[PDB]
Amino acid sequence: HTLKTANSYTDVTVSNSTKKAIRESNQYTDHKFHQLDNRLDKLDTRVDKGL
Amino acid sequence: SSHTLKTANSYTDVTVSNSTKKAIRESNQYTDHKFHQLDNRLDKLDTRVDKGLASSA
Amino acid sequence: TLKTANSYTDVTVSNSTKKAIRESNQYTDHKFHQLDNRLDKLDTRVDKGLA
Repeated sequence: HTLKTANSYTDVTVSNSTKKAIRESNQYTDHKFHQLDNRLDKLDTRVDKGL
Repeated sequence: SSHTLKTANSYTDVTVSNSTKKAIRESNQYTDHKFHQLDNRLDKLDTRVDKGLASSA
Repeated sequence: TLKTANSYTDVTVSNSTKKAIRESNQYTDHKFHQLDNRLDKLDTRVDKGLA
């Protein structure tokens, strides 16, 4: 009985799923990081003049 | 089984989809949490700079 | 034995969930850190430019 074919479909689907998750989380992460990059750039410029 | 690879395969698709969404929800929760600690630190540095500034005479 | 295929699915999906979370969370930490090291560098500046 083709548990093998069921199990092997699972493996393929899971591993693409994992991929997807990681990339989607990291793009959210990159977005959040850029938020904060743009604040830090605007503060760093402040300090350089307030100097 | 033969063709109830279809029922197994279709259970695989349903479960994988719910899994992908959960992993993403949890990850992004953890991101927001860490972003927030950084936000809080920038807020208080921003306030410092606004005072360490206004002071002149 | 949909049951045996289905229960291999459950075991594999649940392992891939946590894997995707582990990797996301490490990318997040990595970014955090970059940002922390920028903050500490700016903090120190302000504490001296507080001359």
